[PDB]
Parts: sequence; C-alpha cells; structure tokens
Amino acid sequence: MNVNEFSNEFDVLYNNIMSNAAPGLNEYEKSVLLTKAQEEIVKNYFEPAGNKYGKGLDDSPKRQIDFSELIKVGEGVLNTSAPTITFDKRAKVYDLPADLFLVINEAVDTNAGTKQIVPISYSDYTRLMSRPYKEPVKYQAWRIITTSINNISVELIVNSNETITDYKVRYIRRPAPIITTNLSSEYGDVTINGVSTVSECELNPIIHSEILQRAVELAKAAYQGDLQASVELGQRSE
Amino acid sequence: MNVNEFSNEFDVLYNNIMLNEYEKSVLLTKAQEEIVKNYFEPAGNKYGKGLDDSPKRQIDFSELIKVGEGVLNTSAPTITFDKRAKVYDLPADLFLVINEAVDTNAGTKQIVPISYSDYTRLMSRPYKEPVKYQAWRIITTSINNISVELIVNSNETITDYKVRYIRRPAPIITTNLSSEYGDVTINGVSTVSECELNPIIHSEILQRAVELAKAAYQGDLQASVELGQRSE
Repeated sequence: MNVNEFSNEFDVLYNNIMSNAAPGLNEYEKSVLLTKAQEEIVKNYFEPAGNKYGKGLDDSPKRQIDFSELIKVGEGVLNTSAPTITFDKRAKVYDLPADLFLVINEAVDTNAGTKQIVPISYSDYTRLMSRPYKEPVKYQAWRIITTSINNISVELIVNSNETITDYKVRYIRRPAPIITTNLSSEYGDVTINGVSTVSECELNPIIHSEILQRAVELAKAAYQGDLQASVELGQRSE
Repeated sequence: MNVNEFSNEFDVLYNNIMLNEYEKSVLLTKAQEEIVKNYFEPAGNKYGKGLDDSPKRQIDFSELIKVGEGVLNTSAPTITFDKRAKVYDLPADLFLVINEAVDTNAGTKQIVPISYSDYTRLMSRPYKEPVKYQAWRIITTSINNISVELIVNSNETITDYKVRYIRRPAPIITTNLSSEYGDVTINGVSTVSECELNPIIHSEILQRAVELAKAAYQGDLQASVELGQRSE
C-alpha cells in the first residue's frame, strides 16, 4: 500500500467510523506516528519476547518474510584513515555501514579462509583472555565494539599470523520513514528523519497493515493522553 | 364545507352567534396556511404530532400529497457547487418535500436532503460518495422556481427523479372578488375558490380564522403578537 493508502485507511480506522468522532490528524502527525509504529514493529518482531508469539527474526516463515525486504549485505571499511587507541593490541579496527540497525551475521575472509565472527561479551572477553591461548576457535573470529563516532567502529581479533582481506556484514537496514505528503512549508520545513519529501514504506507489504494498526493505537493513546495509556503503550517500544 | 358554508358559519362564530367577503377570504386563506404549517411540524401543534404521527394527521394532509417528476435543468447552463451535480427543477406548486427518489442505471436510490454542515463533513473524507442506496441533494441557484443538485455517485447516470411533496393549497374565496372589489386577489385568483383539503380539517381552519379575526379587530399589540406565534 502506497502512502495515500496508509493515510486514507488511517483516517478510516481512526475517526471516520468512531461515533463521537475526534479531530482528524494532520499529515505530519500521521507520518510521525507511522514512523514510530514502524520502528516499534521492527523491534517487537526482531526479538521473540517482544511479541505474543515468542518468535524472533527467523522463527517462522512470516518472520523471515517480514525482515526480508530490510536485510542488507555490506562491508566494513578498514579504519587506518586516522590513528586510534584499541583495547586489544592485536585487533584491526573496521567501520560498519552508517545505515545499520542490527547485525545478524558477520564473517571475515582471511588468508586462512573464511571465519564466522562471534560477538563476545565483556565478561566473556575477560574469561577468554584469562586463558593461556587467547585466540578464537578454528573457523571463527572474535569481535568487540570500540570507540565509535558517528558510526559503529569494530575491533576484529583473529588468530596470529593472519591478515583480513574483507569483512562482510549481513545486517538489517535502518527503515526509511513513512511520510504521506511533501512536508515542505513556507512556515518551516519539518522532517521525520531528516527528509521532508514523500517516503514510501520500504518494507514488505505483509506488515503494512500491522504498522497501520500500531499507528492507530498510538494515535488513540495520544488522544487519551493520561499517564496510564502512555505507560502501557510505551512498554512495546522496547 | 362549501365556501358559502364557510362564509355563513364564520358569521355564526365571529358575529356572536350571528366583515367583507374579501377580508373573510383573506383570513381563511391565512388560516389554512397556518394550520398546514402547525400540523406539519410536530412542535407547532398541541399534540406533539407531525405529518405521519397519527391517523388524524395522515387524513389531514391526504389531499395535499402529490407525486411529481423533476425535470432536468439543461436549458440554463448555470454553475453547480459539486462537480457531479445534475440540476433539476421541482414542481412549481411545491410547499414541502417529504420523499425523494432517483432512478439510476444501478438502481433506485433514496435521496437524502443533506445539510450544509453534513456536506462539509462528508466531503472532507477519502471517498466522498453516498452509501450504496442513497443520493445527496442540495438546493442551488434558483430563479422563480426550485432547483436541486442531485449528487449521485459517480459512474452512474440519473434516468428519473420522483418527488413526493405537499402541494401548495389553493385560496379559500367566498365570492367573486371582482364584483365589488376592484382588482383584489388572494393568491392571484379573483373568483370563487373552494377548499382543496380534506373536510376533517375544515373546522380547525374556520376556528383559526375566527381567532385571527377577533385578534385583528381587537387591535391590541399583545393579541397580535400572541397569535402571531402560531403563524409558523
């Protein structure tokens, strides 16, 4: 469904049938609520505990097809542009793509073959570095986030006497906002995520109805406006 | 009651158990027009009952109800407020409309006389068409007649437009006015005119005329304003 259909069925589901009908929502408000509902839905469906099914990214066909249009593959750029201080002397710093929402798969291609990057926790890092070896298992590499400015910088730890040729990252692209109409105005240009032009929902049509329902629920919680509704509907932001 | 009976029994009631016939004709014509309005509006009468609210009210307006067709106003190329509005002229002898229907290719559709507030409300929504068995109607630029815009759903053509309405009553005249009174007319007719209404409401028309006469002749401002309340 295109943006006009988002807005028309938003109006239908919000106030065109309600008995003591409420004021219609302005297009900026509808775009804001739709973008919020989109992000909430993405976060709810990525995490199993966030939805009533207990199903995350790839726990069912529907969850695969939900994020299928939001998956992207890119590469981390070696961060030798400027000097820096790494926590580990034997780690190579890489910069992830700017439009990164969530990392789901990483791999590094070295001279000793491809290796799956395992994101190790800080307590896990301490445990592993208290051991005599201090290097990954055969077909794996280690990873920790380092000092990041304006984009995520990442330290890749591989086994000794190994060089990294490329660093691929299969991630979830940051969703683009849903903007119903050109938000340009003479009184001031308002933006949802830095863009005023019309922006279609760049995800699969399977969850457009879900985004619409969530947006309507958020609109009605805003209309109710007491602390109660804000608190319970803020639980699903996550 | 014949007009002679109206004139004779006006004298019985007004002249203390026994006015010009023009003055009697004027008051009787005014009285019936009051009575039709008062018994049409439920709040205008003493029972709180309108046109179809009781058997008596149905026989009251029985001989005024008329069914006529609207004629397309294609002769005059005027300007309509709605894009898909077809201008139609209503019958000349029209007093109050009570049912309107339009026969389209899709089917007969009951016309809803839509208020100026509801139009702005229903035209601020996505679709902007009536429900599947209804049509809208709003009055438009009218010259010496009644013109109505029939806003039926797009993708449909209007083939017929039936109007069921209350006909304008004819005047009550008790004598040839031109015989003694030079060129006086009541509603454009100078000759004897009978009551075109059911005999059930002749007594109330006569009683109202007598009350109107006595209040008019008493001359008090309070009486004139008090009985002028029931003029609507």
